[PDB]
Amino acid sequence: SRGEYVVAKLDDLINWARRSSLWPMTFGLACCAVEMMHMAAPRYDMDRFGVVFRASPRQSDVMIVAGTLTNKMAPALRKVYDQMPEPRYVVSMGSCANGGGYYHYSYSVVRGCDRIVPVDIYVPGCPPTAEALLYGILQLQKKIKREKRLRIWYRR
Amino acid sequence: MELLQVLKRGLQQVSGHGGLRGYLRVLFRANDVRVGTLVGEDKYGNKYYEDNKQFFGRHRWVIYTTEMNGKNTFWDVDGSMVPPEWHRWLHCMTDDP
Amino acid sequence: MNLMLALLTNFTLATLLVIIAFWLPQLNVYSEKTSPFSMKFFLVAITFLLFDLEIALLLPLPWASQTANLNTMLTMALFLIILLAVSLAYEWTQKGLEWTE
Amino acid sequence: MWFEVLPGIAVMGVCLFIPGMATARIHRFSNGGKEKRVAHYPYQWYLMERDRRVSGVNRSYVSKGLENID
Amino acid sequence: NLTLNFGPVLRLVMELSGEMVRKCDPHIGLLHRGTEKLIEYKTYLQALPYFDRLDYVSMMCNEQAYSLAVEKLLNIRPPPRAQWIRVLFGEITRLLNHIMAVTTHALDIGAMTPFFWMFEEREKMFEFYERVSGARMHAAYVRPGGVHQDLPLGLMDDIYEFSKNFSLRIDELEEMLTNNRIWRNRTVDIGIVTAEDALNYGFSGVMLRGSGIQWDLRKTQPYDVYDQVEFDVPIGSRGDCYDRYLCRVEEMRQSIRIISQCLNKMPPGEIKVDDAKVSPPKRAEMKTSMESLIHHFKLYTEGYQVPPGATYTAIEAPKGEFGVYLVSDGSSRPYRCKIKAPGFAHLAGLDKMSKGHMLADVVAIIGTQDIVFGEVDR
Amino acid sequence: TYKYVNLREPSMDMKSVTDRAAQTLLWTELIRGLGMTLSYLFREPATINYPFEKGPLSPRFRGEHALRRYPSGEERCIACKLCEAVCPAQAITIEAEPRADGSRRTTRYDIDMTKCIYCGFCQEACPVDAIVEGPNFEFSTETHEELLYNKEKLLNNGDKWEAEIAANIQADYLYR
Amino acid sequence: MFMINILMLIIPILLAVAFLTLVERKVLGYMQLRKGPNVVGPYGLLQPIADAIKLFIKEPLRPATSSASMFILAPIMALGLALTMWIPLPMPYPLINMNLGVLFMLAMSSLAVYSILWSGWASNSKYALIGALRAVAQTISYEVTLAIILLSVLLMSGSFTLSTLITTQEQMWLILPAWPLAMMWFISTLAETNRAPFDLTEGESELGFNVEYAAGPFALFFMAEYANIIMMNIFTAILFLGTSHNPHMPELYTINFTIKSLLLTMSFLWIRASYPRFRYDQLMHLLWKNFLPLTLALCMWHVSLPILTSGIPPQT
Ligand SMILES: CCCCCCCCCCCCCCCCCC(=O)OC[C@H](COP(=O)([O-])OCC[N+](C)(C)C)OC(=O)CCCCCCCCCCCCCCCCC
Ligand code: SF4
Ligand code: SF4
Ligand code: SF4
Repeated sequence: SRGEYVVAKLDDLINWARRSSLWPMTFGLACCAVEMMHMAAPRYDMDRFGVVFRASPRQSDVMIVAGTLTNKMAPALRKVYDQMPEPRYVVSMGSCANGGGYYHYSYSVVRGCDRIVPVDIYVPGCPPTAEALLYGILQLQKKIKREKRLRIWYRR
Repeated sequence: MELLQVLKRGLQQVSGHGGLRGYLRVLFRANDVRVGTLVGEDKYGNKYYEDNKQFFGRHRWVIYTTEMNGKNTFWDVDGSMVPPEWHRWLHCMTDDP
Repeated sequence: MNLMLALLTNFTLATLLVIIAFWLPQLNVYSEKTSPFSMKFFLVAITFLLFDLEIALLLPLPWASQTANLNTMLTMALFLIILLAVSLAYEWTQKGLEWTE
Repeated sequence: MWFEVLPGIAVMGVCLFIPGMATARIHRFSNGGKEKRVAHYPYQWYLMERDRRVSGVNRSYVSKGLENID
Repeated sequence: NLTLNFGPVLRLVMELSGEMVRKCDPHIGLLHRGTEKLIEYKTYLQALPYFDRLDYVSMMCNEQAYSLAVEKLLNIRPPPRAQWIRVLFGEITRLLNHIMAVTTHALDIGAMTPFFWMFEEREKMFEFYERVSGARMHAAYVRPGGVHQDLPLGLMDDIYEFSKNFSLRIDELEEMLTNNRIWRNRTVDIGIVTAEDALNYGFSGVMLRGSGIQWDLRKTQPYDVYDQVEFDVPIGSRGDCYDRYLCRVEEMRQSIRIISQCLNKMPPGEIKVDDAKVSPPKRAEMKTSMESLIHHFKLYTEGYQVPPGATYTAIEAPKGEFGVYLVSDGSSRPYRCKIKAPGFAHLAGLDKMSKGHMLADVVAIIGTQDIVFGEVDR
Repeated sequence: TYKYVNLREPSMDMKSVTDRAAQTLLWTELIRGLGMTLSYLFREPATINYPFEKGPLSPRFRGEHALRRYPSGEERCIACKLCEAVCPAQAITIEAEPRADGSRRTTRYDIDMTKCIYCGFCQEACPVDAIVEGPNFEFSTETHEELLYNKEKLLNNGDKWEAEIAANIQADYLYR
Repeated sequence: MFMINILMLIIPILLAVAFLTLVERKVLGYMQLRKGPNVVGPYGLLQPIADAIKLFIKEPLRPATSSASMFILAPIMALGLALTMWIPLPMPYPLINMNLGVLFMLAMSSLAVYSILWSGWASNSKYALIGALRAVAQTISYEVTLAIILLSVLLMSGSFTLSTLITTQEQMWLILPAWPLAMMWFISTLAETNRAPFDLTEGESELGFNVEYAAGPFALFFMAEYANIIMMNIFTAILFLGTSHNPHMPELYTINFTIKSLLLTMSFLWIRASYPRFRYDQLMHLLWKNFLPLTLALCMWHVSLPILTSGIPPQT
């Protein structure tokens, strides 16, 4: 069996393991956290996709920025991102985290959590419905499914 | 009595999907092996089912097509593959397919 | 010998899992990241030790019931347990089993 | 439904069943189809060691009966 | 004393003498967004959604407080059918808040299961929101002059079906908490507040009634049609967290009692004030009448002018007295809008209620105050 | 009217005292709680099978913004900027000029979907039903730029969802 | 053949621990009106495998430990002792037939406390050390009642041999003569394993000591913790729910014994979904002011009861 075939399969196995065990750390800052709690509620039950309800920052694989990010809070958000073991992904939930939202022009609001941390998925809405957030998480799984770390390593 | 009829409903789910192979296909794609009433099929291959004995929210479902717009969707099904005409019915915004 | 093998196997497996748990992820090459004594806690540990020493004297009770001096054996068995109860009663009434400062 | 929890419990049940079944079967394999001899006290060990000398082959589980007496 | 800067949208700087708490210093502003300053740049209609996002568990109650304040300055009166919908969705919104308050309070201290049961009921009340306004949480439905749209046909039947089964849901919550000794140990005699201290520290809502103070703005200073519905006001006797918990559970029961009457007494008629200089005209008549089109154009570009004056309007929101000090200069944009969040005064008293308790009790006290930092920080 | 929640006097007769002693020693009320969780184990869970089943919505649902046309294909928007003036988040930027045939039309119609609060005030303020909030709520992107819509994107959404937008408006315009 | 026996015990223990995580997430799910893992494999059967692979290929934090020698010792000790408490268990035949098997299990269980205390040092954080101390105080306190309760039960058995508890219950379960001790033994097992409502380590808003670990080393503590839950519930069934042992059909014992241990293991999940969490001082006052007075009184009653009924069990 060629090396390009073994590495192709190993990518699927590790990609499958990582997207099937996405443990999120939720930064519940504002109203968008209430819709995040409704994704864990029986109606949608994020836990059945392998997404544990609450995970500690040192066990989490994805950070969900759910709510307005103010200047006072931005340093503590970066401090939690830097302490997250890799691979680490970031999901921006709602307009406030996306690009400032209703409070875009406020003196105390970070106009988008994507100028403090890198973002992998943007979920639009004020708030996004519990189903629209679940679409983002499932969209992050497909993004992780397309990763080719081992294949790219084998061609260096 | 009802105990024996429960095990018979489980068996006829295998026959209602078209044999063991069809039964396993919907178990690994949709994680669900209920049998519903085929309400229609769209031009892309999605099949729409209903069962009004299921509680609200589970009485309408879509088994996505295995290929849409040239993309292999056997495992990669996405909620956005439902066309607008069936979007309204599948979300209970109307009663008419 | 059987027991020694079992102990060696369990801890050998535990050690191997730990070493390959600190280095298997290092097969991946991730970017370099850069960057008051409380007297109440002590009292609990000491009380446990003393109560754990009086348990040591109670462990041979199942063998003690086999004697022909049951009157003497039963008297001293209840003596040790009762004094163990007096030890608890003393700390209880002296506010020793409390956590409010 | 609730009975969809059984597949996980059955796997966990099978896993907890192997240690008991495996130990019982290995003992009979290693002791000629009998239970492994239990020697908690010196008297039991003394008889077991004697069986080792009486059996011919250096095996305590090989029992010799009336056919071994003249 | 050991100091713990717990940090994160709540930062508590506590000094502990072992297990006990000596000083508690809440640090807020982690969700300060300048809502009060932004409103000064928005017309009175554009500012309405800002009130959904203050206490984002009691959205339509906040909308009602701002609608009453503006209507008072406008000197207009919403029609009777709008006031029955506002009371109806005022009490549906109290159920949404109390489910969140009681169950997150229970979730924080270990009881995780009641959270899921009662959030299937919240997911069904969010459908009422989405059916009258198209939004699950931030409806923007209650507006000065009435409400935005009439109830869709078939809605009140579903609310009846929901209200029919809800009393059993509360009874299951109480089978888990009320008589549970572990739950009584975590709340009984925790955070005792004397009646005189509660008044001086600016408390309101259950924080007052849990200490025996007989006060509820729905019965003392009624608004909308709250004087046309019969209900009882729970009153505690010990001032502890357990009494406040019982008060919140009993209010959920009295809300089903008010909801049962709003459905039966719902009247017919228009749902927004029949005064096209305040409320927009109907779309059908906006496309056929010159006056209706002019007013539609002006109401949505400039807004309506509010006569000069200042008012402090308060309502009995689920978390307590929620009010707005609204100052009008005579233009279409408010000059000043101070928002009085009930949780702002409650949180300021956390240092007092927590005096002499263990660290694990500060979690129970915060839950009993029912603090949402959208309204504290504003 | 008011009522007391916790103002009962526990009876101190021997039978009642022994009832509470049995409750304390035999954990009766704790087992009563285990009964409630046991019952839920045997109920049907409320979970739906997303994405194969979707949560129920109504015609009024405020989702992705979209620009509509007349049955002839002509755009409904005539560049009146009422949506721009009402938008509480200032998410709409409009420019307009006389078209080649002399019609009043926009040469720019951008909605920053990251400033928008999905309030629906735009579809209320439009006098020609041009800008609407459609029923799609699944359009999360992988980058911030993909949520800055322009006129081309918004027109495409209208052509995409016109089959469902028209039926939702038909079922709700009588409440408006 | 003995080495095969050891692996026939170790591997299924870990596999059972892997699928106890799936069972816990689904039994909790249905008690909360939802499903739990049902997407990753049929009925979530591959969920434990995905979580296991994902954890062991994630970067470990490994912060600046105070020692770095207690950081490796702690997980090794935790998982080594958890596997070592199974070798004397009769199911129905022990891997190692110890004469003092009951006392051996008490001794090893007491050594497991060092795993908490060594990881608290390695954390290098004062607050992480405070949490470890509270966990040690809770653990040592509640093994005072385990020892005395266990001693009381053995006075009806006659020795420390685990396989003698099978004979002692050949006519009747020990749950009947000693249900008061059974109630206090079950709760002590919950408190020993830091299980709800006694889980202060995982009890956020108050305190975990094993927080600097992640990915792999975290999974080693987790496997050890979940291996003791099964072991404690296996011990409970042997001690209070004895199964009849037919020497010609030993698999009948294992099937019945396995079912009892699963039901007790699921009761641990049943309890976690039903109750709120104790405060630290409240679970100390439960042991020192409620359980210990009763455990001492029942110990006296059980030394004297066999003597006054002429029911002293055989020494051998
Ligand atoms: C003829 C002679 C006979 C002699 C023997 C006589 C015995 C008579 C009966 C004595 C009473 C029985 C003692 C039972 C133990 C009581 C412990 C106690 O102190 O309770 C008070 C304690 C606390 O009491 P408290 O907090 O309410 O108040 C204590 C006292 N004051 C008021 C002063 C503070 O209750 C608890 O233990 C709480 C339990 C924690 C939650 C655990 C959930 C339990 C779930 C059910 C599990 C069922 C067990 C299954 C076992 C299966 C095993 C196989
Ligand atoms: S995006 Fe909307 S729901 Fe989310 S925090 Fe901002 S205002 Fe609240
Ligand atoms: S929904 Fe509201 S905020 Fe969003 S574009 Fe339309 S008017 Fe502006
Ligand atoms: S979309 Fe409607 S409101 Fe906005 S500019 Fe065009 S016509 Fe005017």
